[PDB]
Amino acid sequence: LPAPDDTGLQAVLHTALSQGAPGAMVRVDDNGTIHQLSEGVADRATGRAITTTDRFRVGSVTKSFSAVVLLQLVDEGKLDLDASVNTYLPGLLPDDRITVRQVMSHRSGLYDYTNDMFAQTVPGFESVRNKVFSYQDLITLSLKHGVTNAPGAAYSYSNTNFVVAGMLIEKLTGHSVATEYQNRIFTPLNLTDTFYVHPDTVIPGTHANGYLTPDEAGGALVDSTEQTVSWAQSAGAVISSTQDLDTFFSALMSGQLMSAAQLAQMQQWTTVNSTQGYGLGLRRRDLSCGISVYGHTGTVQGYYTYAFASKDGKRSVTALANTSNNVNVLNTMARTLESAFCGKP
Ligand SMILES: *C(=O)[C@@H](NC(=O)CCCC[C@H](NC(=O)CN)C(=O)O)[C@@H]1N[C@@H](C(=O)O)C(C)(C)S1
Repeated sequence: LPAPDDTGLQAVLHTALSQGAPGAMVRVDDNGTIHQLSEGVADRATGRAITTTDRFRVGSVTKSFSAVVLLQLVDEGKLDLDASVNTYLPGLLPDDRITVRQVMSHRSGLYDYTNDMFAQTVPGFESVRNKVFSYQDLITLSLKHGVTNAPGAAYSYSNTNFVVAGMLIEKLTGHSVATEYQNRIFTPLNLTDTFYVHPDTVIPGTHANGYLTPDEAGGALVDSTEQTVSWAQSAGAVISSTQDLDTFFSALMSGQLMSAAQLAQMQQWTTVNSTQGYGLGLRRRDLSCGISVYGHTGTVQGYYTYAFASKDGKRSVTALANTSNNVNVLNTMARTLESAFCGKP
């Protein structure tokens, strides 16, 4: 690979601050050589500076943790990817023909209930932040809508799919998703900054605060740090750090977290757009220099995450800006992948 470009990374963070992120940071593990940069503040009211050791909410990167657990269950013979969801969760879905593989690749047609919840950004956050949902509650919200496509027929990202994932994990194992994440992933990889505390609202230890951008341009930022994330759970509630997401996606891509056969299934790509694919709880992004990288993005209120690794896991990058509902920041932070993998032009 090209050398990572730290000057480029510094400019990405500086641009993200100019666009409204209180703080922005990035860590690269380049085959045992670390790159780490941060600019701005973890807490904009106290002025405490952001650092790459600050814990944060990873949002939908959680789906890759859920998918690893599920694929280990496939390895153990407890789950068949082409079986019906309803084989395992009787009566859950009205169409007993929707399969686990379709759910995990966002081809199931299940409507994304969060499109109800967050039509208005700050009101929607205020609605859900202190609510506790069951898994079934969220499925019922989705099923108020008809499916958006026939089973398998179309890619349509939906949080509901990884609510199903968490239900599958809990049913098949008899354990909570927190226990399964801990025993199958966090403990074996020594992810000392990684937690699943749902429905607790506290982020353990030193953390970046999250700042939700209101829909009104120029409006005052909302501290969105402390919330249950119960509207997402196994689709979105993990807490981690740049180092630990780097460790995780390197371990995934280098073949440490499941059989070779199941990693292959995880990397069967459904087209998302002309430069992106989706596997089983995993994204592929194609970079300008002809490199593809593998991992996941997250958007949860106040936090935008990118966490991606090269195909063999030897280079991994995690970037965080502590705002959300700010498309300019989201698009800027993607540039960390170009600077970290493609290097200086
Ligand atoms: C995962 O991160 C998941 N995120 C969400 O579903 C986002 C929830 C609302 C976020 C909120 N937006 C609004 O309130 C909009 N009015 C905000 O704080 O910005 C899905 N994962 C990502 C990812 O995979 O990139 C998606 C953007 C695709 S949605």
